[PDB]
Amino acid sequence: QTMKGLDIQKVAGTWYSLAMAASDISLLDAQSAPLRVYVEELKPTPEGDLEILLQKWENDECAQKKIIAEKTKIPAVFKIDALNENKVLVLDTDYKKYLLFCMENSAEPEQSLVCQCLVRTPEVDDEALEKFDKALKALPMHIRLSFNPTQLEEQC
Amino acid sequence: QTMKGLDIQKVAGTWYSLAMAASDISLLDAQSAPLRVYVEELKPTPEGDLEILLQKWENDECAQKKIIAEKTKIPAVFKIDALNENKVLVLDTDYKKYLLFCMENSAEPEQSLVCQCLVRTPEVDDEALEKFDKALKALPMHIRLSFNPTQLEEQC
Repeated sequence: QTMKGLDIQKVAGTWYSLAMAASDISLLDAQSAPLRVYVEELKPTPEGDLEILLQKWENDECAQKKIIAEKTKIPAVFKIDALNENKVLVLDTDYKKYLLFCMENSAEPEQSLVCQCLVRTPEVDDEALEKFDKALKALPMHIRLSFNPTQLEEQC
Repeated sequence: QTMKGLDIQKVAGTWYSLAMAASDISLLDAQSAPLRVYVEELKPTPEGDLEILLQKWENDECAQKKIIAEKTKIPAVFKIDALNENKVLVLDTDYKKYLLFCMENSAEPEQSLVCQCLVRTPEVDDEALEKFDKALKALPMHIRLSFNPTQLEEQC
């Protein structure tokens, strides 16, 4: 389920990955796991598209990636081809504080679901974790992470 | 908060580790991490004490250990010296379905607290994890895991 009345142009800017859930532990287990990306910045495009830069631990460095997400019939759902994903769902956001999105493979959504809570500042906002919490309620997550500001300044 | 009116003689038997939480992500992350033990059988003693056997993955094996839990002035609290812990608090239990317990080192509860949901049967039991969740609210856990029945039957 996605997000009504979402101007993606208003999410733009630097962001922080506060919480992560995933339907398969193996997706998040170990910092070498896929779908363990760490969002950096949101930069949508005049034509409505959305470009995400983030970090991953691949080799023994914290590599940085850049996914481009083309807009669709649905404002809140985007197409990608990274991390073996092809859907990007924005669940909810007030633009100023937090952003809630998921990633999933349409081929098998259930076993590919990864969801993060994004934050504008690298400080805890429990207000968000709650709305992240209710959002994950119906969602079959078996692994859950969430990071501290000290953690928030660290690379990967 | 612990468990009042606790007949430790009634918790004895086989159990399954359904969900795993820990105050420190490093405690649970990766299949090698400490405090990623999987409780096997619970056998209290005539003297009131409680003897617990479980598995942990150390080398390329599913290792088996045996933690012994001394009773204390508190009926619900037992003392151990394993997994880098020194305390075992049993939070809640019906004896027949679920048991909720935690581990923590008094030296640093914050950085050692790990809490498990235990089940008599190798099946997911939504009834129990709900009571697990309410416990975890007041608990500062930064990592959450939970397994499927398949996983529950597997060795490690």
